[PDB]
Amino acid sequence: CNPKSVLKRPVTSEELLTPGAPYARKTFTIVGDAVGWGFVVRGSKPCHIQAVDPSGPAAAAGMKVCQFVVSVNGLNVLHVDYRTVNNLILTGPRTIVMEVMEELEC
Amino acid sequence: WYEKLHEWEDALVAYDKKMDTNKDDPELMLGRMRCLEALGEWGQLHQQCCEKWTLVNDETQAKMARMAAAAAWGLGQWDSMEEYTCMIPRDTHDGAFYRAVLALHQDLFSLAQQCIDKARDLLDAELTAMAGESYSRAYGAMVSCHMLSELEEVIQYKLVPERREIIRQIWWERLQGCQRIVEDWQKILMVRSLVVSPHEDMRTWLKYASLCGKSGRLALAHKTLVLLLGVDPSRQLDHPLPTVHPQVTYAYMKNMWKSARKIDAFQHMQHFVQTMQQQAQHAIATEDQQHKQELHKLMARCFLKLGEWQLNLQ
Amino acid sequence: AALRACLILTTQRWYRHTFEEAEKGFDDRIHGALLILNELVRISSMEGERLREEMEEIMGFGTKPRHITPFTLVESRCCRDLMEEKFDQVCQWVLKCSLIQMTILNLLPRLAAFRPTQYLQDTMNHVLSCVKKEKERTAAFQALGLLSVAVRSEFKVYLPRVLDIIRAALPPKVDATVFTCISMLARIQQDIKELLEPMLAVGLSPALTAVLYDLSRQIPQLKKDIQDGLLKMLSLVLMHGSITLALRTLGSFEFELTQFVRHCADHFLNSEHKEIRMEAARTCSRLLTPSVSQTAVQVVADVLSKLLVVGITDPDPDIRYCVLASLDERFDAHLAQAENLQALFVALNDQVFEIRELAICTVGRLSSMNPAFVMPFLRKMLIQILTELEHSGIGRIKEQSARMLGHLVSNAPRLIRPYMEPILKALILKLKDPNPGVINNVLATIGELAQVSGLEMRKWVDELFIIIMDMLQDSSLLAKRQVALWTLGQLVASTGYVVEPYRKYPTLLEVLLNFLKTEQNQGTRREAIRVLGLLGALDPYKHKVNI
Ligand SMILES: O=P(O)(O)O[C@H]1[C@H](OP(=O)(O)O)[C@@H](OP(=O)(O)O)[C@H](OP(=O)(O)O)[C@@H](OP(=O)(O)O)[C@H]1OP(=O)(O)O
Repeated sequence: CNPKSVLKRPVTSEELLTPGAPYARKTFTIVGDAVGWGFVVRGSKPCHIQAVDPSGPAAAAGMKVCQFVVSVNGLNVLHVDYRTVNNLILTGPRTIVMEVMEELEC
Repeated sequence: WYEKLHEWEDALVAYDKKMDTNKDDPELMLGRMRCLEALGEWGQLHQQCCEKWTLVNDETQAKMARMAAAAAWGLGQWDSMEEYTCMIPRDTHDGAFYRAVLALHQDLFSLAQQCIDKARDLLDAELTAMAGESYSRAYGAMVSCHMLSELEEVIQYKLVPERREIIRQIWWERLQGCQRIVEDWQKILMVRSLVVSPHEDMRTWLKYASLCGKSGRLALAHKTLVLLLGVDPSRQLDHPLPTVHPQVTYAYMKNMWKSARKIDAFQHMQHFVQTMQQQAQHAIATEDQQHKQELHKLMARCFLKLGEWQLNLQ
Repeated sequence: AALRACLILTTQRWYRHTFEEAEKGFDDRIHGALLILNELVRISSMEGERLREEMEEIMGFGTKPRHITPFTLVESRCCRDLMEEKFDQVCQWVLKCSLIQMTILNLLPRLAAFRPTQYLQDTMNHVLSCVKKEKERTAAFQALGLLSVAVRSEFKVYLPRVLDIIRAALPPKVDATVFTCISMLARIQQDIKELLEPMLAVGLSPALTAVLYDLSRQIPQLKKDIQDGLLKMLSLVLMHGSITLALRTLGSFEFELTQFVRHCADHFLNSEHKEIRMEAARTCSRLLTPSVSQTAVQVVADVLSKLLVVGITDPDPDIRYCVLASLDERFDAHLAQAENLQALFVALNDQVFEIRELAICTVGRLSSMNPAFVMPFLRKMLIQILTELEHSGIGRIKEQSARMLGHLVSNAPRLIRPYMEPILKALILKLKDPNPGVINNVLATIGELAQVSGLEMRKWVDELFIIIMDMLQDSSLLAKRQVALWTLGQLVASTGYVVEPYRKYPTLLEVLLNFLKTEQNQGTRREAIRVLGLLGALDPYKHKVNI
C-alpha cells in the first residue's frame, strides 16, 4: 500500500550497462528554484525518476518521468541506493548536473 | 449539502450509498477524501489515495495531492509524503506550505526559509480581499498565517537547545485565544509534532482530547487518550488502570462515564483514589512547593466525582 | 523601437493590424520594413532572444541561519510566407542595398530560429558575403552561431567557415566580435582543441575571458587543455591596464598556484595607479584556498600581513575598504595572530565611518576569540558612544554612534547579554526626547537587543509598546514604518507577548489589517503578516469584546 511504482520495466540495470539498447544518454543541468527543483528518484538499483512536478523547473527542461540516472554533479551513482542519491543531491550545490537515460519510446 | 454545513459524519454515509451501490465518475471518491480529512481518520484516507493514485487522470490527482499528503503526514510516513508533495501546484498557498514542512524533516533550514517567505505573499492576496468585508469573514486565512509563524519557531527549536523551555510556553498561551474548533486545533497541533512528541507535553493534548469529546466525536477523543497511556485499557477490563500519570488517567475515567460505562468508571474511580493516598504518603523526599499541592488539588476533584456519581447511581 | 515597446506590453497583457500594415510595404522602405518584421518576430518568438542576451552579456539549501539576524496564431500562420519573402529580398538585394544590409542581419537571426536546407544554406552564403563586407562583419558573426543553435545538423559542416575565417585573421590581429562568434557557435569537441591558439593572439579583453570561461563550464571537452592556455598566459603577463585584467581572470573562478601569491604582494607596493590596488586586495584573499604541514602555514601568514598594512595607511579609503571586505568570516582562522591585531585595532579610530563600521564587526568575532586586549579597549569606546548621545546636542552624531552598537551586539551576543542595562535604559530615554535619522537606527538596534536577551527584556515591553504604537497608529509623519513594524514583531517572538497585547491595546488588530491595503512595498506587507501570526489568531468574538 505504501509504495506505488510507475515504470513498467521491473529491472533495467543490466540492459542499461550493455551498449546495445535504444536509449540515448543525455546530460541535464537543473537550476534551483525558490521552493525546490521538484523531482523524486525512488529506484533501488538504477535510481529511476519517480515523479516530476509539471510546473516545476525540471519539467521545463525535459526531465520526463520515464528516465534513469547514472551520474549526479560529475560523481557516478550508477549503482547505489535511492536514499543515498537523495542525500548527495541535497548536500550538493543548488544547480545539479544530471544524466538522463531517456529511453527512445521503447 | 452536508459539507457546506460542516457536518461530516452524515456526509460520509451519503457518499457510501452513491459509491458502494454503483461506481461512478471520479467526483464522489474525491468528495469522501474531503470528508475523511475533516474527520481525521488518516488510516482510511491513506489506503484510498494510494490505491487510486495510479488509475486517475493527471488533472484529477492535482486535487487529490493535497489531501493525500495530509494523510501521510498524520501517519508519519515521510517516505511517501515526498511523492505526493511534488504534485501540488507550486503557485498556491497550500503548495508551498506542504513543501516547507518537508524541508524541516530532512534538515534543510535555508530552503525552508524561502518557502515560508514564498507562502506569505501568496496568502497576502487572499487575506486582503476578505479583510475588506469583516474580521469574521477573514478568519480562515488568519489561522493559516498563524501556522506559518509556527514553522519559524520550529526552526529556532531545532537550532538553539537553550530556548526549549519558553518555546513550549508561547504555544500554550497563544492557543488559548484561538477559536475552539476541532478542525483548527487538529491542524495547529499537527504542526507542533515535528519537534515535540505528544508524550513530551500532555497538558496541551489533554485539553484537545476534552474538546473533541465535549463538542465533537467521542471516538476521536478516545484514541487520543490511549495514545498518551501507551496501552488501551478497553482491551482488558479485569486489569487495573495504569497508576502513573494521574492527570491522564483521571480524564480517561470521566470518558467512560460519559459514553456508556456508569458502573465500571465508578469501580475504577474507587481503586484510583485508594492508591493515590498511599502514593501521597510514604514519600521521604519533600516537594511541598509544587508536587504536593498539585497532587492534593487532584484529590479534591476525584473525591467530588465520587459523591456526584454515587448519588446518580444510588 | 516605440512600436515594439507597445507591442511587448500588449503581448505581455492588434495582431491583424500589424500583419496588414507590414504587408503594405512588402508589396528607402527596406530597413523600416525589416525592423517592423523583426520586432514582431521577436515578440512572437522569444526563443532566440536568449542567445542575443548571452552574447551581449558575455550557496546551499542546508545552511543554518545566523543567530542574530540584522535588519534588511495570426503571426504563426504567416510565417512561411514571410520567410520566403525575406529570402528573396536578401538574395536580390545582396550588394545594391547599407541600410538594408544592417536590417537584413537582424531579420536573419529571427528567421533562422523560427523557420528551420536551402534556406539555411542561402542565409549562410549571404552572411558569408557580408562577413568580409563593411559594417556587417560583427552582425554576421552572430548569424552563423544562431543557425547552430536552431539545429546542430545545419551547422555540422558549414560552421567551419567561421573557424576558417578566424583561423588566420585572429593571429594577424574588431576582436570583440570574433570572440562572440565562437561562443555563439560553441553551443564538435575537437575544433576548440587547437582553435584557442588564434584567440590567444586576438587580445586581452574581458569578452575573450568571459567567452572562454563560459565554454569551460558549459562544455568541458578538455579542461586541462583549457586550463593550460589560460594559466600559461597569466603567468607571463605579470613577468613584465593590461596587467589589471590578468589579475581578474585568476580571481574570477577556481584554477589548478603558490608562485603567484608570493609575487602578488608587489604591485600595490610599487605601482602608483590607484585602480590596480583596488583589485590587488581582492585577488589575494580568494587565491588562498588551500587553508597541517609546515610548508604552507608560514607563507599564508606572510601574504596576509601585506594587506593589513595597506588597509590602514592607504591615502584613499576605497583601497582600504576592499581590504577588510575581502577578509570575511572565512579568514577567522588566520586573523588570530597577535601582531596582526595591531592593524585591526587602529581601524576602530579611523577617519571614515565606512572602515570603522566593518572594523567593529570584524573585531566582534575576534574579541570572543582573543579577549585579552580587545575587551579593555572596547570599554572606553562604548562609553564614548553613549557620551556623544547626551553631552553633545547634535542629531547627526547620535545616529553614527547607535549604528556601530548594532554591529557589536549582532556579532558577539554573549558579552552583551548581561549588559543590557547600560544600553536599554539609554535607548529608552533617547526615544522620548522632547531628526528621523536617529530613529531608524535605535529601533533596529533594539530589535537586535531583543534577540540576545531572551525572556530577560520583560520589564521594558510595557513601556516599549507605547513608543512603537505611536509610531504606527496616528503617525503624523509618513516616515519609514518598516523598521518599527519589524522590531514590533521581533520583541514579541522572544518576550512572549502574544494574546495579552490585544486587550491592553484594542487597536493593534485594526491597524495591522489596514496596512495590507495602504502599503504597497512587498517587504513591508510580508512583515505585517508575520506580526499577525506571531500575535495569534484570536477568535472574532473576543475582537468584538475588545471593540
Ligand atoms: O467539563 P468538565 O468535565 O466539568 O471539566 C471541567 C473542565 O475541564 P476539562 O478541560 O478537562 O474538560 C474545565 O476546563 P474548560 O471548561 O476551561 O475547558 C476545568 O476548568 P479549568 O480549565 O479552569 O481548570 C474544570 O476544572 P475545575 O473543577 O478545577 O474547575 C473541569 O471540572 P472537573 O475537573 O470538576 O471535571
